[PDB]
Amino acid sequence: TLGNTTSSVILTNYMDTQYYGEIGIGTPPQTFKVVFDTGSSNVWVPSSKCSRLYTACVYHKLFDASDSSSYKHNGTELTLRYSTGTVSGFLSQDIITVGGITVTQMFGEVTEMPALPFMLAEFDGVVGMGFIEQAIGRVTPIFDNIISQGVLKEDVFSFYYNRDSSQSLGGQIVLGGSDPQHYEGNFHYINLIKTGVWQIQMKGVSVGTLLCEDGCLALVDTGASYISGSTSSIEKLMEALGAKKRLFDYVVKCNEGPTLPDISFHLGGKEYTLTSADYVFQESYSSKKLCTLAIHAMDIPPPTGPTWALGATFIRKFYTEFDRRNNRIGFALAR
Ligand SMILES: CCN(C(=O)c1cnc(C)nc1NCc1ccco1)[C@H]1CCCNC1
Repeated sequence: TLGNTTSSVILTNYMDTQYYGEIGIGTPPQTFKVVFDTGSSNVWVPSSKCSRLYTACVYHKLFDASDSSSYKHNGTELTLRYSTGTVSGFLSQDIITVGGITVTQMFGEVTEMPALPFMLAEFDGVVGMGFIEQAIGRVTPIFDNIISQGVLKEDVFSFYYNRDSSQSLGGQIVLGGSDPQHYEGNFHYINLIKTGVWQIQMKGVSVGTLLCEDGCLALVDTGASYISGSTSSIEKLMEALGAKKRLFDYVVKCNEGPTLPDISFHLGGKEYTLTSADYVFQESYSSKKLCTLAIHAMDIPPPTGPTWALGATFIRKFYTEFDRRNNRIGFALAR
């Protein structure tokens, strides 16, 4: 059942690595900064019941069910195991406002929130934009609840991530459509390869085709900062670029950054090409300095992986439509 409404959420861009917007939970609304994440399916925010021995709970906005007159208890425990870290807590229900749309939503109140990585997060929590099939606890995701109301024009949502981390718009999510202000040319669509995941077939990864030669998978993950591949995939990619492996990233001498070759991802009969300016944090041009690349190793376990993940590095260049009605992802050139 489709309506006549389009809505948007304005996003903040923290340092090209974290894109997040505001949601309101409870009555009166308690405001949270949240990543809208196509790589997961659950909503969660940190809880007032989080021990303050978790220093991440000292430095973030905490949802207090005891301040909301529309809260409904559930209390079922949940653990969310991401590739970057784990959160745990319990289920609650309350009214959530996102882009002036109001829904009754089941979400996680997080009581265990490790310092790494969450002391490095500008955002407080996550809004899972994935499918109910990957929701821990089988909890109906927020976009499915919004769709139930019959207000949105289309069963789609779209992401714009800007390149500029103060006057500028950091990014934008359109619920119920896409914004022509932020893309140009036509959309090119790739249909989903697997039930309940924003994942597509990829036909090759080229440097200057030396990877994914007989096919592989790409998770399109709005909640991830970087492009990732498996450890073995990224090892071969990075040897070809001449980059040095550190603990949590790969780097190149800053003077070498501009000389680095294009990296192309073959998706649905189009080649999607990033130049070095799209994947190098070009912080200086000195030979004495090291500059980090926005491509990291991430071994994602079954059944989602092994897989590449196309995060904000990719989405900055390519405006992305997530089409629930037709089970496809559309890309167009961002502006
Ligand atoms: C939100 C948890 N995620 C992060 O990768 C992540 C971890 N830690 C920090 C500090 N930031 C993260 N995301 C920054 C960001 C926001 C939007 C674009 O990138 C992932 C978990 C797996 C599903 N996909 C999302």
